[PDB]
Amino acid sequence: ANRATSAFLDNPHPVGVNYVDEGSRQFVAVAELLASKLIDSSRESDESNSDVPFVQAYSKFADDNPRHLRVKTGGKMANALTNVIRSYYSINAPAIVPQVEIDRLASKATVSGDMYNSYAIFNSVPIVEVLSPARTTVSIVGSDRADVTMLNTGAGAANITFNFGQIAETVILKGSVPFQLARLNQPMPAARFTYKLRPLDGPFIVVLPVGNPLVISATAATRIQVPLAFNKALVESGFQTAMNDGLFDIQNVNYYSSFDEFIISQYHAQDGINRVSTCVILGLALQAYDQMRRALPV
Amino acid sequence: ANRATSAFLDNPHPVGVNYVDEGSRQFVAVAELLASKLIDSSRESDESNSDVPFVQAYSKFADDNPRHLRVKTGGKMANALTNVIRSYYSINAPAIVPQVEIDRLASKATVSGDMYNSYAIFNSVPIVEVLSPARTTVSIVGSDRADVTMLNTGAGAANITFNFGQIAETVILKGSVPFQLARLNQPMPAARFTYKLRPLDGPFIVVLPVGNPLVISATAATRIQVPLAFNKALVESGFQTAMNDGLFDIQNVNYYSSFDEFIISQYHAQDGINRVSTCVILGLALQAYDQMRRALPV
Amino acid sequence: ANRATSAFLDNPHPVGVNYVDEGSRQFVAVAELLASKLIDSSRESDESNSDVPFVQAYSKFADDNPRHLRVKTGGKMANALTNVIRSYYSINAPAIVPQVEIDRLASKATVSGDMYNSYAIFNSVPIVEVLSPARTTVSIVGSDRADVTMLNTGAGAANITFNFGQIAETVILKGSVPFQLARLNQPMPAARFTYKLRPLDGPFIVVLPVGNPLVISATAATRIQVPLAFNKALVESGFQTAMNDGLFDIQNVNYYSSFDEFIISQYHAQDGINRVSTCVILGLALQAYDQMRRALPVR
Amino acid sequence: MDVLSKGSLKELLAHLEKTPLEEAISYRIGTVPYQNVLISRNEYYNQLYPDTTSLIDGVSREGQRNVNGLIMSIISYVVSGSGHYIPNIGFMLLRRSILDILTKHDTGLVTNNLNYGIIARNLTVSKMNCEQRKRMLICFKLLAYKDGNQNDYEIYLNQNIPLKQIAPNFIPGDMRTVIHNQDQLAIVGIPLTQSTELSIRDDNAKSYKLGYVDWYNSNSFLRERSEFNLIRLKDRDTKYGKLNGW
Amino acid sequence: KLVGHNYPVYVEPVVNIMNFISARFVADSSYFGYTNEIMIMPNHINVPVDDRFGFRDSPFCTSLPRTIMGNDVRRISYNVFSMMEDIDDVISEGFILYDAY
Amino acid sequence: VGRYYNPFNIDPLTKKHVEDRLEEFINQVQVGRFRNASGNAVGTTLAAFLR
Repeated sequence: ANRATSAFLDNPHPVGVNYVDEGSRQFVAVAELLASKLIDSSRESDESNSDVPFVQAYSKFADDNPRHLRVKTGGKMANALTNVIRSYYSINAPAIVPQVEIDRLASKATVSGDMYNSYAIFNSVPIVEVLSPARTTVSIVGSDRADVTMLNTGAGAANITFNFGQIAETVILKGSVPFQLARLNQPMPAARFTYKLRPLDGPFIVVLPVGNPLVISATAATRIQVPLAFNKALVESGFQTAMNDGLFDIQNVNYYSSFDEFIISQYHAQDGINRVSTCVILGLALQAYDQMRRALPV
Repeated sequence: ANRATSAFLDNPHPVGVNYVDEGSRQFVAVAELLASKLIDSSRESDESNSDVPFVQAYSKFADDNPRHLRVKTGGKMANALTNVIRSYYSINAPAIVPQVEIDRLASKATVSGDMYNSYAIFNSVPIVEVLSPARTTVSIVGSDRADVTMLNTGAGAANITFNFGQIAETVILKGSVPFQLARLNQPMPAARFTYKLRPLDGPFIVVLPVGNPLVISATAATRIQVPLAFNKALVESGFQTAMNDGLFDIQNVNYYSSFDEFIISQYHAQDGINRVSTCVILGLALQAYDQMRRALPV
Repeated sequence: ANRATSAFLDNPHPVGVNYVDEGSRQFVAVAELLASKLIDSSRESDESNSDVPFVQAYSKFADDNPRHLRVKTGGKMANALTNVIRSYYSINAPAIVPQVEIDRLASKATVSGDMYNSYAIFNSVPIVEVLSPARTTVSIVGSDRADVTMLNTGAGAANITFNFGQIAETVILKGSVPFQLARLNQPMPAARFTYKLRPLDGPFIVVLPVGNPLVISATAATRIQVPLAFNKALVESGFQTAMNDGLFDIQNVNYYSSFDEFIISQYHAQDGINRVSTCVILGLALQAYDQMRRALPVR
Repeated sequence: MDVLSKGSLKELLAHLEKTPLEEAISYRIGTVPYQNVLISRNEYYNQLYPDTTSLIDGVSREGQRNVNGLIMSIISYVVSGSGHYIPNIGFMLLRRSILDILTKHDTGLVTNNLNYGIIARNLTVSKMNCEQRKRMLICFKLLAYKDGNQNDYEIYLNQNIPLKQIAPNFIPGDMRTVIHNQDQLAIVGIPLTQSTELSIRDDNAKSYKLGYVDWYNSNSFLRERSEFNLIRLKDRDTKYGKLNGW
Repeated sequence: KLVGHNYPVYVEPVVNIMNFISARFVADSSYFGYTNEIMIMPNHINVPVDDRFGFRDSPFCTSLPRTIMGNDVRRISYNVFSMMEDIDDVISEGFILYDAY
Repeated sequence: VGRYYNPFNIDPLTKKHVEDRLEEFINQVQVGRFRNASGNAVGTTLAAFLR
């Protein structure tokens, strides 16, 4: 028997355990709210031919009046935001932001720290294991759209087992040619191009004929509770910026191509609930980081 | 001769024929407008440390005041929106929302209900058929970007015919190695990496030399008339939520990994123009369903 | 040795060298602002059941009042923008917009023409070359995520070198099976599933053991300076509209599946710094073109 | 136009008692009922718009001379406003009212062999809204209780679960059920812009909707001028000549 | 000049008190003599009512019924109701009036 | 649909004069010396009238 596993599901690394309490969550929410207003004031100032909207927004964010011959870094909030992002990603990263500083910055706005009010759909396809018999080859490539290449060099038909885990809600399978799939101890249906499956239904057995290679494309949807201000497009931009800015460089950490892969891989590991709770806070912080860096490059 | 067809274009199920009149279209546009206000009101309530903005928005949407003990579901407008989504997907859906209910719900806000004043670009690539001779293997994988893997095992070069339908506007083909493609009854040009084609031009012949496999990546763009409030980011997210919530769990229906594949597949059926208008209305309904459920999870 | 490369990086055609001064960039900035207001007014008209907000926005944009029996096409501003977009794309495209027209339209609004306020992240993965020994097969597929399929037919383990250029900031490699990758003249670590690489480190060598094929999925992120009004979603839609409308049909030009591939391919060429500046202006113009066309549609 | 404005079971039943069968039938040939046709909708598309003709469109179509044809014409009139072309029905049937054809044995029509499943398929029940399905089930229930085939009505309802949900809750014999019914069966009503819809059914239905406001005021004087000195056709006294072909 | 200011204003006790009374005014309307929904029905239609107080033909229902006789009750807004010309036909079946205080 | 210049060069969005340096400019006139090399009230009188 051969085992095939998704690349991004292998060996998740521990996440931070600091800046999780209610006051810390308020700080992230305030940072997101103030950063968003900063980028809106940037647009309004250009349209109205006056710098008053930007000056007011930057003064609120950085606790300092903007001046010429200054880099416009962002003040203490930008430094606090950057160091907090490092803390979440790894348990090895230091926590160098005093609690009194976080509470003071959290008082700049009156918002709730609730991070589980709304939901979001995450598109990573978790393939925990694909079990195949001898004389067959199985290859798994891709994260957003997983393609499973399947070849049977044996004498007869083969049964190959798919296991998508329990976290994912729905999985859609599309084949290059019509194929046969059913749950364990269930009759095999007629050849069909597409299948819709709930991952909790159990392992799925697919019949592989002997003639030509079979490629199965998989798409999955997973629901994770997030704050109402969550914006997936902005979170992805922040994730690539933090990686490029070197906020994620530390010893013994896995690296992922998207926040989609990060949050799904953390979910599927042991003690999944608590890790996703911290990852969601990192998403809002990353969302705030993207808007503040795009308004104030450095 | 062998035939290769994209998986997502096979056997599109008939769409619903109800709730597509002017009154029903106005109700969908009203639902989107009020659902958007529901999301903005929640953000305003959090920022202002008050519940007045949210109470007003929820009362307008649900015709009832929010209550702490009772659950926030959206009232009758949520039920009507949920039911029309099921009716839009399949002709076998019950379609059990009265006309009087729809008219009273369309009178809440003033909207034209016109679903033809704008357009949007859909990126699914239609490959209706790929005709290959003996001793050749052809496999198609993907729907947003289609990869056609071709292997020649015969004595000489083979001619492989591509049919991209008659609906898509432009198709761009990029191969792994330079290759030759030309229209029927036309001389073949020099080997090139890229090709830009109009599907209306006709079937295209690709010369496949004997040796290493040739992979062609396809990307297509199609224009479909949509309302001015159409948002592809919200429609796609709402499509996943409805599938997860079981709104499409009907007998004798097909399933798709995205709304883009759904609309293009229905376009390419026999008399596909009949179904595009209904599919666009479903998309706007899925836009309203996304915003409402994210504000009021259930 | 056999060589493979990304399809979209081959032969980047030259870009236009016209309408790249302060006045022209101001005109493109004004066009984007007025196009955005045209879209908003059309929405305000629809929720309000009155044509007044749309008429006023169109009057600013087209310097004329809409009249029935005359098709609303945007007027002189639309004509100038469409022809300017063509000129940016290729050096073979004509320059047929007079300077007095650019100055007149630039004065319609007071916005800054500076195109380097902010940045943007582009996802195209550049694979400049992949060199393999005689008894190996390598295939490269994709632009947003590159799948490199490698097969070893010979008896011994093969060494395959990867070049990712010097423009991309990070590249993440994930394999179907654990594999070994290390820089030149460096020891090879234990087989892992993922690698994070800086392309400036140098060519990377990957050992390919004999047996089942190994597939590597490549993801890259690069940062390009763009104006603060730059929206990637609108630019991509404008790129597809321009291609479908037929205004990228110039002689001896290359065609791309997205604006992401277009800007990266021009970056990975000689004098790539100067080409990127022109391409950024074309991106903002495509944003204006998209919003204007959706507000005023044709069948 | 008058049959579509009735929004209660009481008003719909009252209209059918007053209306003779002549207005349920039509004297125009029309075309073949089921056919794939291309129609012109230039408000939206330059190309011709595909559609399928049916018996629910408010347009006359050819119908056979049998009880199935007569029943189909009556139901189409109730759910669409226009009947069908049944040739040479006869004076005796035309003078009877619609309800007596559905619920009385003195008409001379046998309806014991009606198949409800086939009629629904022929009337294309799939492309019907909630109001139209309710009206069809009212006509089915009246025929079922008239011939004693109440069991077959239940079997048909059990086979079609969606129709069982929206089935009327009235017993034809009892009057308390009709008085206390709360269904909303109105199709046309006073509210819509003067625009064109894509489907044949949707376009024709909207034509009735836009013309109802004008019909509300103009029909009173024009009608009274027509039958100022005319004997009512409904249940007209005659020598009771013959009923041919039934 | 002060419009659009960002000056922080301290919320005094009297402002808190009135905000509480305002919220309960909207939330619990029946305490103050107004409602956002009424129902008109013919006498022969039997609607469930509140029998706790022993009133004769009590005009009070615990909640306005969603369905009567197995069918949902019609709901008409006051603006549409005011503009209706066929009110005689509609009122014969009974309806619910909302969108007004 | 028409357009008209806002009276007195005031931007409604800003609610102030179009020139953003008017306060600095008026103070510059107040502390300036005009029409004489010696001290005079020209600067102060014009500043009062301008304000």
